[PDB]
Amino acid sequence: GYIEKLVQVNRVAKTVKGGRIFAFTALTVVGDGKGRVGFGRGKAREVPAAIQKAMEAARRNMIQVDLNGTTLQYPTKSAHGASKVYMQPASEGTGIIAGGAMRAVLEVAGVQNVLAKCYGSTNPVNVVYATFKGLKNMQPEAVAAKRGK
RNA sequence: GAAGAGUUUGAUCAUGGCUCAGAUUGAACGCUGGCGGCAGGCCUAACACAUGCAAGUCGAGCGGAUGAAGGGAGCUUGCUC
Repeated sequence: GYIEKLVQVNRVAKTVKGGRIFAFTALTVVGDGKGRVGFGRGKAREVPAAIQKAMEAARRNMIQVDLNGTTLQYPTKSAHGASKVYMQPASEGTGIIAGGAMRAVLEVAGVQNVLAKCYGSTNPVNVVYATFKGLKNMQPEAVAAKRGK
């Protein structure tokens, strides 16, 4: 995917006996416009490399999110750590109505009327985790029930 | 039919409060003002109140007060019976 969206930069420090050396981590996501989302950040010294040291793993771990076509599969109940995420599908005409790190991951999946939320912790380090566990178990038909409905 | 930021730390994560975007009113206040239409205008002292006005109506319900006119009598057109 080439439809990358930057999530957050955050100015990391750590201390040597000489003094404080600073480093930048920056998480970005990568999607294909049809639903293969990826994750990752990089540890470097500088801004323009830590977003492509994010691409170092963002093209990795890409998994085809099982869409329906422009609309999400279900009302969602999901969590990682101390972040919890609610989602439900919308109908036709509303655009991006998620927030912060939720508009990055749910816009590269091909769905546009998203209506996603954040509960518990709001840390974007652990926020993007609960969003993909919200999208990892999507199935309209892939249940093993011996019935189409 | 539901958007979050900033802020504890050398940095992190979590629990957790603060401050912020918004929309609002019977509005004030600081500013500066061209007009129309519909509106709304003691939120406080149910505090004291000058002044005028806010419910008088009826004579075809009844007694009783006053005499429009007009037609005449005298004096002679002033006056009254």
